[PDB]
Amino acid sequence: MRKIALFPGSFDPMTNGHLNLIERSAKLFDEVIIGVFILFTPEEKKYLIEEATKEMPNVRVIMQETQLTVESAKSLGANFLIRGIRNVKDYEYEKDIAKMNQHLAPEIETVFLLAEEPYAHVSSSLLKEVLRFGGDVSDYLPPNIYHALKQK
Amino acid sequence: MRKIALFPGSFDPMTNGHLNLIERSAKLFDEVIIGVFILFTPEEKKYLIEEATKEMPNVRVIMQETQLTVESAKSLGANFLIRGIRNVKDYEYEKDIAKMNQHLAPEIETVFLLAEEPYAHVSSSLLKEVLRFGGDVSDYLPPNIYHALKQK
Amino acid sequence: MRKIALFPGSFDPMTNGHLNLIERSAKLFDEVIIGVFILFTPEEKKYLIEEATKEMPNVRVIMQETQLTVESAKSLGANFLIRGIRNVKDYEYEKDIAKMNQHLAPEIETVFLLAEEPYAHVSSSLLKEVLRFGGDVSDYLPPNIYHALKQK
Amino acid sequence: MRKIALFPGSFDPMTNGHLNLIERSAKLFDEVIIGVFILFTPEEKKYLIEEATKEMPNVRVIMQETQLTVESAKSLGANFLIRGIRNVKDYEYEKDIAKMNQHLAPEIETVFLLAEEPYAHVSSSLLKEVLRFGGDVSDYLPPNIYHALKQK
Amino acid sequence: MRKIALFPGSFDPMTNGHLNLIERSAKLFDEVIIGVFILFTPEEKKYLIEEATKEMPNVRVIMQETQLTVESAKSLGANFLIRGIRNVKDYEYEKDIAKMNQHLAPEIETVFLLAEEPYAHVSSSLLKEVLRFGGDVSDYLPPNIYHALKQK
Amino acid sequence: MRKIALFPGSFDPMTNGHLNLIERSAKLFDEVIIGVFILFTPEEKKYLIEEATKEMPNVRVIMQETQLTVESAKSLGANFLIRGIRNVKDYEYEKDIAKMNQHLAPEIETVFLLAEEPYAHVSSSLLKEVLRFGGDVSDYLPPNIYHALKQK
Repeated sequence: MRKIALFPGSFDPMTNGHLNLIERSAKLFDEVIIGVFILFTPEEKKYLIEEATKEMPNVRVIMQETQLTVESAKSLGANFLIRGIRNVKDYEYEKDIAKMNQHLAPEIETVFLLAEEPYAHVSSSLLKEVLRFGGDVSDYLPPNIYHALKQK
Repeated sequence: MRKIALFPGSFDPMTNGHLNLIERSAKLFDEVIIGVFILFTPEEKKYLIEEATKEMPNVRVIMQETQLTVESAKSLGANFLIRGIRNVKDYEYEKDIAKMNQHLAPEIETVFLLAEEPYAHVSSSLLKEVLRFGGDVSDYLPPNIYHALKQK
Repeated sequence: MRKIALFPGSFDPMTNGHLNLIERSAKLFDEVIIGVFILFTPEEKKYLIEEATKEMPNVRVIMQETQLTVESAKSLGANFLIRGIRNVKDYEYEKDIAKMNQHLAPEIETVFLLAEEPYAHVSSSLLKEVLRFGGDVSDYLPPNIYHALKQK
Repeated sequence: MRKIALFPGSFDPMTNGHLNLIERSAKLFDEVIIGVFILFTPEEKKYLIEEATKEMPNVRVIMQETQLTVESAKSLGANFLIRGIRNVKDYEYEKDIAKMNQHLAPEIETVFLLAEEPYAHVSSSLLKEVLRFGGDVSDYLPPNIYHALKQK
Repeated sequence: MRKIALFPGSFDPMTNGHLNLIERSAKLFDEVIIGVFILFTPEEKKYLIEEATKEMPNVRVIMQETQLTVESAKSLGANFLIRGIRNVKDYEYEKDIAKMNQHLAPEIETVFLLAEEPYAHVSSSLLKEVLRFGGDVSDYLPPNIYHALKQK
Repeated sequence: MRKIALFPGSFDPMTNGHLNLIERSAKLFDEVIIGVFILFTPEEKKYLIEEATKEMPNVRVIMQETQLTVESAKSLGANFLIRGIRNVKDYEYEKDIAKMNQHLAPEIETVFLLAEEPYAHVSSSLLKEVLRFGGDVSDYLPPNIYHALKQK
């Protein structure tokens, strides 16, 4: 029986950090579902994220109208949530979310991987602020996502 | 003489973690005043909080117009501020508030209790997020506050 | 991959926390090896762990001469290491170990689980302090390791 | 590198903690440029900081329309950014900004000074809260800035 | 509960940070016991700490053989434990001790004060290093403990 | 004040982390002293570190016997101490040192640089623990130091 992980996010944008963690968890799980919780209509973000993840066969992308993460995993048979931790702040934020999800769905297990060094300082909020003032963050974004994003 | 503590807060909603701090507080001070700094009306929160804290003879609810916490404790003869710490983030935030409060009113002592480990992950903002999607957090709310909540 | 994990440790003593993390990880991996790195002889240590972990079919105990954890994982065919994080201190210390281990053996993934609430304050060092002053920490140790510790 | 530092921030208001970091900065660099990024008009803000820092011949003030800090530093010929760290939250936040700025302009160094401990708890967020309820925070503000805050 | 608190410690040396927390505690509790857990003589330590605290009438010093703190409290009739927190590492360490103590003796409450910022960086281990090298840390020690120290 | 900095350490071994901070500080100060506070004799250490830093005309290497860092600074004519911060543990530990040093020698300024992220997880204790089990941490040492080390 499959070990299935949901990797939830708003992926606004998907960064090479997300890709990195996705790549690594595809090795750890039978499958990984990227739940994009809904600049781009759902099926544009879906397009980009499938484009970006195309070379990984056990990885699928699903739009999810906003709801309880654990409800979305239950309805997909995902008994695992997979999250990254990049710093102390991230640790405590993720940890509160995991204790809450454990109360809500005790049979679902949150699993953590640490962010890799080139990406540990990268969050979409700082990315977006830098995108907004024109800075070159092209090293932090999958190329499809960078090219799609010039239409600003 | 009486040692009186003010326990300031929003209590939006009051949680079982708030209640646990109040119960532990009530063994430490002669009186605890729950100061509700102002969903519901003033009169409503007042009743609800009173209802939840009714088993505790030395605890009372005094609704407060938004002002400096120290000005409010001064006006009640509360020479102690009582607060909870549940994590490092909360630790550094309460810390800054205590030092500001000490510069404002050096005769007033801030006292801290650590959250009990069942509630150490509970924030009013996370609890509200779960409630809005219909998750069951009834075990983190006073029964009467859980009812008044469903009811609205 | 196929999914075998080494859970390294000194297990002096093994706690209910260790046990908890073993149980959760036996659900994620095909096999999990408990690597006890070296007042019991190792053989006594090995028997006690096995005895505590016996109801778990995909769990194996192995004694290891003190060596590089990654080399030990390589011998056993473990392509994962599994670790617990109980607090910020533990987070930064595991993180340095995981980054080093990944410099040494980049094909091995370190995967993390958060300590659950009852055991988040429990370390073997605090536990040994209590044990040495006669404190009752029997709720924190598996029953056979507690009875065994009494006879010693 | 030339010893020319940019000290960026919004200085609304400028505090004694800002002034202290500027004072210690002026002992370290040949030139320190205070970069004000934009109730107090910018023409006013410039004047107050100029006034507050008049005693330091190697310090000057420039208002910057908001842009990437590395680009403002480039334009002014600064090869150093100086920042202050007042707590763990402030450290992890500045570290991210620093690592991003190094990605954008790896030839600019970020240099850090710790807050002097009388101002380690002071942030404009907190200060402004206290001011607006009329608490006396006069000790945290250069007199010129304070005397000008009153006529609002 | 009766407002009787144990402030435990090795007090080697006792600092002005320790005095500061004792002064603050003596405003809250009917009785504050300084539990000195046992090179000055035990007899010497007792006199030294007694002379430092003499200005406070609801304080008393008791030497104690090393043992579980909650057993010492229970013997002396203390219902509260008073500790100080000076930083994040101190916070996580005291938190673990408090939870363990809560397990051993749930009727005893641990109460926390935050170090006054002048003493936030002062730890006996740091202090002892400086003393060993002859640095002047007279500001950080009750003058009587300092005079006594110059002797030995 | 004169741009003369002491970079204090035991440099056992000096790592590429250290070398990175000396290279960046060599851009900021007129003179950087590597202060080596005392496997290798002092003069062996001296020649290894001089050889590792020889391409910087404004760097020099001075052995010191263990003593208060700030009087070492004062003896050598340094006005600044330069340190690196790699993580939260390290930030709290350096902060206390810097605050004590400021007490002892208020005219000496401590200045911080953040660890560059390939070495952010590298410490003396962890490097030596790996070296003693045979691991290849050659990317982490100046090549001359690593060679000299493989001969002992």
